[PDB]
Amino acid sequence: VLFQGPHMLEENIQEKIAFIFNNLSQSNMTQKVEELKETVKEEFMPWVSQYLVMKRVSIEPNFHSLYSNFLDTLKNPEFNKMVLNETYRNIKVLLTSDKAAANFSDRSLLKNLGHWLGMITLAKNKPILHTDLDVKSLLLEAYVKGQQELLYVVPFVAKVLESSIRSVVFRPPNPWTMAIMNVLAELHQEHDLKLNLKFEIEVLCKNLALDINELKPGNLLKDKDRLKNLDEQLS
Repeated sequence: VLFQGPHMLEENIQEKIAFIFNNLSQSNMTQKVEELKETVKEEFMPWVSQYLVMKRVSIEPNFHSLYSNFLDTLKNPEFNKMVLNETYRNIKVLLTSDKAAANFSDRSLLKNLGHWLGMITLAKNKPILHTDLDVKSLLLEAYVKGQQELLYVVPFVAKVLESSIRSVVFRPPNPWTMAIMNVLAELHQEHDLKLNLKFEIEVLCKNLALDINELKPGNLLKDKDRLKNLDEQLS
């Protein structure tokens, strides 16, 4: 379904996969799950993964609970990792892309993918490995590159951390979750940071049932030695 070629029109595999996820509901879910297994070869699941993440998930955050339930009913761990790896691939296209304040779509895509990321990782009690994505280092990197990168990253990080509440492990006061919240707390009390991002962080705090003044900012934004030698995840 990515780069759909000439031979895939007659049978229209994308048009067939699309029939599964559109008009999907809690009512017809078990019917759609069995239909996916019945009408689509197991060899084609990578393409199904690509269609789900890219064509649906990235522009339908209202449907993420439904799609996450789809994965649950499907019970295909191999397909779940396809989706996860495909989720990381899409996140990186946006992270490594060239940023502007003028393009809103790319930021909404990045957020929705972040929200989805947390719903299939944190909320399912599975960690976001730093080999795939280093969240805390992402914030530190966004700080040195300027407001343009911060505008992309901060709401993105907020959307993935929102799922820690529905997690049994990643809820506060998880050392991993709180380590990130402390860096955001550090960014919050920076005269440089725009007001909307300061507001974004406060919204996130209450969304995690936290008092932003009970957080414990460190001195990571002043560690210029650590700031320069970051493994870059942005452009």
